[PDB]
Amino acid sequence: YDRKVPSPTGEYVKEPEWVLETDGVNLSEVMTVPGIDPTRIYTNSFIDIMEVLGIEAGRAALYKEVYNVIASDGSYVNYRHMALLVDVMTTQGGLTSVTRHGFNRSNTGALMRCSFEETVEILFEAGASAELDDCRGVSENVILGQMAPIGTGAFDVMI
Amino acid sequence: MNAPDRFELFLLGEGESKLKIDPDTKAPNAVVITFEKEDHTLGNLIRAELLNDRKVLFAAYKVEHPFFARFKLRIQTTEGYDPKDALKNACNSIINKLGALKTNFETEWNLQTL
Amino acid sequence: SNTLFDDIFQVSEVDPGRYNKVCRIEAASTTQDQCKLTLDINVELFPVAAQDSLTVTIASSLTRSWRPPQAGDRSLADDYDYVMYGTAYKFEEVSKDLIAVYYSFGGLLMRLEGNYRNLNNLKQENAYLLIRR
Amino acid sequence: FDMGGYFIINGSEKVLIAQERSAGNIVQVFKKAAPSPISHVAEIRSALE
Amino acid sequence: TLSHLRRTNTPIAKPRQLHNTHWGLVCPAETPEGQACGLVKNL
Amino acid sequence: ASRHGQKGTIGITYRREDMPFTAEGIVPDLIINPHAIPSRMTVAHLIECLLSKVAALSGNEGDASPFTDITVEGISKLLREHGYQSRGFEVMYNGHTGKKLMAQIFFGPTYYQRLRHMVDDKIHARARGPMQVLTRQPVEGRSRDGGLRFGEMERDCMIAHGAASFLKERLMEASDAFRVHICGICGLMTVIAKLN
Amino acid sequence: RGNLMGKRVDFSARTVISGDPNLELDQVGVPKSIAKTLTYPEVVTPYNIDRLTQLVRNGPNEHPGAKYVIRDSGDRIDLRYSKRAGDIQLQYGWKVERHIMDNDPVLFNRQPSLHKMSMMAHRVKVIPYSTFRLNLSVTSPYNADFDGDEMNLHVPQSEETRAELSQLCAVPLQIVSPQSNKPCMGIVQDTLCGIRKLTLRDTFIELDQVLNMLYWVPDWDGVIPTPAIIKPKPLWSGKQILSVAIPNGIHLQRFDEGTTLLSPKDNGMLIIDGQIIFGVVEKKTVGSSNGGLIHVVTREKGPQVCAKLFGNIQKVVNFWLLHNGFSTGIGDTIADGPTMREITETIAEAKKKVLDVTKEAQANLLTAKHGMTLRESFEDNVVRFLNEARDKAGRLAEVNLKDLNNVKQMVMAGSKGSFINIAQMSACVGQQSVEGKRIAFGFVDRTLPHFSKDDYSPESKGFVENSYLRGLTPQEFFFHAMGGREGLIDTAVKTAETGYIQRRLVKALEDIMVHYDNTTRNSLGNVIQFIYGEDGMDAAHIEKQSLDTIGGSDAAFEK
Amino acid sequence: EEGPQVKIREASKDNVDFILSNVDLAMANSLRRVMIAEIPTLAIDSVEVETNTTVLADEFIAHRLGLIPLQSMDIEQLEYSRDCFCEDHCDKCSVVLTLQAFGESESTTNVYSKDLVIVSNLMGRNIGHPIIQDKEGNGVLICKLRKGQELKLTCVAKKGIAKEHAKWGPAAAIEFEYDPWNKLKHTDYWYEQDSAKEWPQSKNCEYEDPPNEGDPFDYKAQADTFYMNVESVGSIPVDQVVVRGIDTLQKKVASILLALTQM
Amino acid sequence: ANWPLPVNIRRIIQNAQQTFHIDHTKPSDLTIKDIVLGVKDLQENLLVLRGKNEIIQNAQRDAVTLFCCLLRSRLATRRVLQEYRLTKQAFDWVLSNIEAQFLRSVVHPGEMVGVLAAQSIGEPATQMTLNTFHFAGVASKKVTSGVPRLKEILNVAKNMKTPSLTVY
Amino acid sequence: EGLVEYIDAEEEESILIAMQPEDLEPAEADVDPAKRIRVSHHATTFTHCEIHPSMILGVAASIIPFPDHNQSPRNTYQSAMGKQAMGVFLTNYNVRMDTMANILYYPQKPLGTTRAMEYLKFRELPAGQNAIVAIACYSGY
Amino acid sequence: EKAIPKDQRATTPYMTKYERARILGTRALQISMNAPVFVDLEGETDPLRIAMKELAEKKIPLVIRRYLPDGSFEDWSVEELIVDL
Amino acid sequence: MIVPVRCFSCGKVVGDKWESYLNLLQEDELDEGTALSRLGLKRYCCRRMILTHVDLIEKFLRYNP
RNA sequence: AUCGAGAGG
DNA sequence: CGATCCTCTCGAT
Ligand SMILES: [Mg+2]
Ligand SMILES: [Zn+2]
Ligand SMILES: [Zn+2]
Ligand SMILES: [Zn+2]
Repeated sequence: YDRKVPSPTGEYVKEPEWVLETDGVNLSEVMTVPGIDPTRIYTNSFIDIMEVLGIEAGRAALYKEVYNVIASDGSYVNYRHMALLVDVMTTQGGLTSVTRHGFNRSNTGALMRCSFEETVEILFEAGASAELDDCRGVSENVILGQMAPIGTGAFDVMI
Repeated sequence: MNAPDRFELFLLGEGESKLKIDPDTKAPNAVVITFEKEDHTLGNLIRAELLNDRKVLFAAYKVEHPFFARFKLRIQTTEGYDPKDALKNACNSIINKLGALKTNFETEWNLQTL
Repeated sequence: SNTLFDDIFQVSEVDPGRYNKVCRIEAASTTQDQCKLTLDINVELFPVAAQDSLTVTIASSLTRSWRPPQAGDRSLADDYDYVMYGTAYKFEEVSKDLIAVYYSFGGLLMRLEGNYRNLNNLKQENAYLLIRR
Repeated sequence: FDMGGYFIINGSEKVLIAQERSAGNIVQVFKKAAPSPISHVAEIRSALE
Repeated sequence: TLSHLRRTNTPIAKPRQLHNTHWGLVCPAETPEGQACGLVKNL
Repeated sequence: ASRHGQKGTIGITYRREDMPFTAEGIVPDLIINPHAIPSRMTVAHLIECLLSKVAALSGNEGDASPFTDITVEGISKLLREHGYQSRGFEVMYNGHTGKKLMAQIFFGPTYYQRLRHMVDDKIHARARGPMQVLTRQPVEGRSRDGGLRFGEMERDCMIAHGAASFLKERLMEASDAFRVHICGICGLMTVIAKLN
Repeated sequence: RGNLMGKRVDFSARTVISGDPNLELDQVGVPKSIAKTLTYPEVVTPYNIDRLTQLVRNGPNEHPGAKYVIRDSGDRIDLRYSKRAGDIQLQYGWKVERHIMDNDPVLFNRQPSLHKMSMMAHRVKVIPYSTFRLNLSVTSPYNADFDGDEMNLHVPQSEETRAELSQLCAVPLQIVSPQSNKPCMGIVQDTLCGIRKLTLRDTFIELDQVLNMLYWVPDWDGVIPTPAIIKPKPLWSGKQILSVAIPNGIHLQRFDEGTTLLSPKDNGMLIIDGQIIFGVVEKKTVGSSNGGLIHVVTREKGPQVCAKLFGNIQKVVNFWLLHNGFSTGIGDTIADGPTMREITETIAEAKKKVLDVTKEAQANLLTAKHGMTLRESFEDNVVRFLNEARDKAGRLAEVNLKDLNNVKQMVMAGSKGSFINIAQMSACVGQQSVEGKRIAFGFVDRTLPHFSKDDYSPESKGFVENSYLRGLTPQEFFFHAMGGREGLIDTAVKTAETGYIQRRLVKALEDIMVHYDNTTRNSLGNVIQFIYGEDGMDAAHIEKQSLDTIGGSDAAFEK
Repeated sequence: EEGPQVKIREASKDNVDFILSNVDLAMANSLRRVMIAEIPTLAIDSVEVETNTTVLADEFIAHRLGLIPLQSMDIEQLEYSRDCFCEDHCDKCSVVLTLQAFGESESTTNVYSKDLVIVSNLMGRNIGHPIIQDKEGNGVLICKLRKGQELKLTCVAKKGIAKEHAKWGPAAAIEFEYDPWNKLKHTDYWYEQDSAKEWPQSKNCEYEDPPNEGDPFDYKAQADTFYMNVESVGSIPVDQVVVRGIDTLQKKVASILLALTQM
Repeated sequence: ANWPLPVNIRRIIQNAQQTFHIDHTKPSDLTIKDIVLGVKDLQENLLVLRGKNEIIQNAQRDAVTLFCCLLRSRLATRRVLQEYRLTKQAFDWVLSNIEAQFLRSVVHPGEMVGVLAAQSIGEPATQMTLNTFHFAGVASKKVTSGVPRLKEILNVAKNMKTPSLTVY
Repeated sequence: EGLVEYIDAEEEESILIAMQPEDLEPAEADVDPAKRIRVSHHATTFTHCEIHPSMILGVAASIIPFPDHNQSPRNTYQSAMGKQAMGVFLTNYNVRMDTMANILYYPQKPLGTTRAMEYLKFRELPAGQNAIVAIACYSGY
Repeated sequence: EKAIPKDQRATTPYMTKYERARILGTRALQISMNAPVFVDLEGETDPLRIAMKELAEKKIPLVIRRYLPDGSFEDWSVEELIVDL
Repeated sequence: MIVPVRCFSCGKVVGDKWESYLNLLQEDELDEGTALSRLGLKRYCCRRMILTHVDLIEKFLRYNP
């Protein structure tokens, strides 16, 4: 692998280093191997980074992954965008997927979750558990035909 | 269906007048003549003859959109010279040139056998 | 005022780097054994060959809308054959005493090196290049 | 210039679109996925024309 | 018309690919862009 | 379109006088952009034009059959035999001024196709009209004088912009919008609204 | 989903889109008939009563007119039928549903709308003909070409609804994208191509054209700039006249490669007080580049000012090019007799390389590395010798193309085309692949029945040795056809897949917004970020900046 | 005589090859433009169809009728119908043509421009007679009839300019060349090896002296001397296409001069 | 060295140079106290958060850590004089410019960031060509990329196609 | 007479096909640079010969001039568009009562043809015109 | 209950783009409905352009209620809110 | 679908040359190239007009009514 | 309206 | 229980 590392004079120099690439993952075991740099070990399996190194490392790796997909395509997206998505998955304590299994199972307003998938069944246990809709979501105000608290409607105007 | 009548290329409409003189906002002794229902046939020919006038400082024309027949001609002359007169002189010079051509081609044609 | 710099140059090289109308000239002064000149000339308007001896002048006179010559009684400051107008953009002091000036004549570039230029050429939007013989 | 090959059903020209089906009576072996207990399978789509 | 009368439909491992075996049998070019690309063929 | 996957709408119509012209007095019926060529890599289009030009000159049909030994060079030879520069280029004068163009134009005959989809069979505008029975929403299709669908994707766009009230007007004033009476106790659409 | 998140709507129009070099960036060319259908409910005030009266008198069939007059108690007066349509003495507080007129804000869009830039507020310009017309520089955010596309237009019906469009959705205010912190609109096609041509040192323009070009710039001060040349001819450069479109106080510097303040090859860029000093203007300067004229102009002058810029730059260039011309012929794909000889032998030496490697593999003298098959290696090797061959063949061809070459010209400007385009058209198309690997034995041990069993040779496994100019052989054709298909197959897949992805991302983050304490929270008020983007900065207002303390030697740092 | 000069190389009943020496390019071109678009001519602008048992459509036939060249010699004696005070048309503003043809023979019956007949009062001015150059004497082939096939229609031919519709174009193509040696460098020849060897030498190269390399570029030179060939459809003779061209232009420049005094 | 930061300082400097017609010959009217304190004071004014409390103050301090790095590296005594050659007039103008430009560069409460980010990823995903890659030349470069990978990531794929451990 | 034979893909497996009759089997022992590069003899155990490689195509594709000089998708694209191009669908058009019928006023036979167009009846019922086209940057419309 | 006093107001003194778009809208609406104008319309007739003038000359008598996530709010007068942009 | 009157590109009358063209091919036994030029169709726009023409009327006339 | 087929970007 | 947006046309029960 190629490596930009500072020289004794101060300026950064190219210094080629030997790196091992693996078909397979066992982070827990390979990191505790003599001769490796345990502070540097990496895996595309961010789920394994999440279990072994913790949530914050999970988040860090999760971004590095989303990034690399965009990057490989020669494309560039501002950090903050991917940063936000990655945090959304993360804030739960673990890894919440952007599927009906993940995000849609949240404590969010019944009408906002039904707007995505599992429409009826979401609204079914909404009535069964006797849910109270906050009506703070974009989706609820779209359904209600009211000015959603979005930019322009995120504040009340007075006299 | 939204296509305008082809006569709108050479025929004047309601309120429509050929020339519209507007004094230029930026330059002194400069004027903008808006020729309505006229293309490159007159614009280019007039603009070219205006350049031949030594007291003409600027002379350029434009067709701001091809859908519409109109064209804008900007004229700037030296101190004391009115651009309306500069356009007047240009027009006559063109007319005189055309006359000569008519007669010369006529004179020639009358020699040509076939 | 008047002139800011005036010298006789000896053309070493003349390169038309993928251009048909333009040529980058390389010249040194006949007088001073240090004075340099690297300049883009329109060879179609005024051709230049190797070893050609040319008189180069930088003036600032002969601001407002350009009026066509109209030589009815018009007398311009040229007994010259090739005249350009440009703008100053960089004043590189190539250490110790050797200083250099940078002029763009609407993209036709110029670089004049020496020392004695000093209290004349400033960051003026001015400068007329005049070349004769 | 008309080439025919179509029908006229209630005065409307209809074309039967050729239907691609896997040929029957053909014996084919297939490797089976890592979790599956059966390694390989030999199949026969036996039909009577 | 001619083209319509020489159409093939394939309902439902790699059905959409121009297989080698199609040589001289099915048209290499003639196929719809998207939805039924490679499934709808012309002889 | 040409026989090379070259879709294109008329941008403008120019009369003969405004068209760039040949010293012979030839003029195009069509002007295609040079930019629709390098990316697409439809070379046969350029070759077709070359061959077709020689075809019209010689009064012979052009052999544009595939797997043949008809070369661009071979066609170019014959076109030169006609007093034209071998690679289709021709000196053209600007219709507006009469001045020669600094660029020579690759110009010649090319078979073009008049396709379906004509503006006039496509234009559609609606500003209040037929409402569906169940939904009480604008009907579907140009043919039925329908309302265009402002989908979720469009809804998402407006949210991004932060236009709370335009999103409200789109989903209430245009489309749907209704006045219902609610019970302050059960909070349901029960109230027997005996207006007047 | 079909009735609540999205719904069919009134005050909506659709049609075929067309290009307009004479329309302004923020404008939209609305066909008379459309403007005649779509209305704005305008309340009668003393400020408009005289315009409104005349309009009610013009009627629903003459354009600057109206249909419907709404009075007190809510009743509508149908102007196309009403007996009193000729009468009508307007009262204040009444409404006039007037036809859509010039400069009204309109929401213009192209589906799929996966961008806030896919929906923008435009200035109405009621025009003849049936197509919606737009400025070519607004093409990219919409992702629209004029190959038969249709666009959707929406009319705001309220005063605050029209304000929301002009103050938040307007085309000039969307110029700089928050997505990629660079602009999302630049100079394209003819304009991008012509600007390069116009900005050459060799490009010299004269009085006649100069004056025409100057006049063409609307904002033009009316001052004729002093010609760069005042000798046997008053002669101006292109750089000069184009610099007229550039506003004052605009400063731009680049440095590419050869760039040395004396820019020998006319590389990089130098613009001071909005006057180009050196460097040919192309995609890097005038495209939607991070540090281009547009990012500078928008951040320095303003959105409305930058918006005007496009038009000015268009108007000059377009005109100059209209008079200069530009083509593309078959001749632009033709490379030298000597070049082809070299291209031919370049592929020939790749053929031997592969054959010798094949001979080696067949002898068991091949010794593959750790982790990969003796065959896996062979294939990877052959694939490499063949890709190299096409790259080298193409480069040989690219080098043979003169600056007069129209295809080379388009690449040089950055309007259309890349190396591969030159390469495949003029020297060698190259190897075709399906599922990553080269052409497979669909037949037993054969790619085609014209081949013998077990043939791993270039020609056999799908290597197109010919250029599109020379032409492809039946085999080459079929193989190129095979790969051609994969492209179309996965194009179809990629569009339907990403489509679902988009929705799920949009649904997951819908309700995430910056609250009044700079926090980033959902509909439950749960913290997602304590400071947006970890810095509480808006994405459009940012740009790549060199931090000078990090780099360099400790020697240079001290200095 | 004075300014613009003319030297006619070739003269024919349908073509005029001449040099427009001592002229401005803006003048040579505006002349070429007027020659195309603005000389008024007589062409059918209205077809009233009584019978059509033909293979062709009403408007398809009506369109071809518009295209048939009709005598326009005395076009200024005829008025534009839009200026005429008549309700619709008359003999002061229009020429009336009739077409009646029936499939008399079993064999295909052809309908020519010869089969059109003038009904209107001509008032002794050379106008409306369809133009015939066809050696056989039966001009343009309008239509073809079988047997029961019949075509009965009446045409109203009106004054007009190409600028409204191409049928009103009195001329075909106008050839136009200046500077056959590119001494003005008004074009930049695209080449591979030699521009000179790859670009065919102009017909008009004979009429000018070759550049001569041992000379610098003529920067001061302007384009004068224009090689032109005006071809007419026959509605108006060739000499008239150029004279009427001059006139139309003279007249439109005069309308400006007049508009200045008017305002 | 190059990182997306608000306030293009290079341009502010360029602008001051033109506005005040700075001459590289005449010596500046600045002081070390003016430059050193000037920059230090400007820093205390680059607001992002406002509440008088410690948490919100430290939050603020952190939020501007990197921009202030740039600010210092750019507006340091030697550079201000040796390189830029600013006058006290030009220098104070530069300070007020950054102060303003920064405050403009801030995000507006109400900005619908969630959708923005979602569209910001979605749009360029639809521009993705090759579910494979161009790495196909080497048979040891096989890694799940493109849309299938993005699909793995988003679905939180238990059983990923290309699991890889990169050992340093 | 058994000079020609019907082959399905199953049987295609067991046979060896020559592309050209001549260029694929006379004898072995200068070249046209312009002409495409065609691979040598190599396999010489032929059982059949291709009647004509252009036959690998169907109706729509057999209408394209020089598809062998085009990128593979442009050929798929044109195949979709030829089906949307007006002409003369049938001589009896004037006699049928059909929902939509689009007929080109003066259809022209292309100046550039394929040998397959003889059987496809293209020059007999054309769908398009031989427009004089200029590839050029003009008004920028 | 709930509110926040004028003193200790952490929200931006600068008006948001969203604040002014809603502010101009609401004012343009009033003007269009024959409501009084607090500025001398110099040749002007457009309700939004009039609201714009009214904002430029800071004579718009409206207040932005800035809600915080906990439910609390901060009342800012258009008059005090800085208008950079 | 009968011999267009006038060439779309330049307008030279061509709707009077069809029968003449056909005779030159059959009777005079000439080739299309020399045939077109004999009718005075020097330019290619004027050439494609007649050369590329398909006279479907001969087919439509064959229909009994 | 429903169900279905074909098509456009 | 999901699996691109929008749009057009026609046919049949
Ligand atoms: Mg498109
Ligand atoms: Zn109740
Ligand atoms: Zn009359
Ligand atoms: Zn013609």
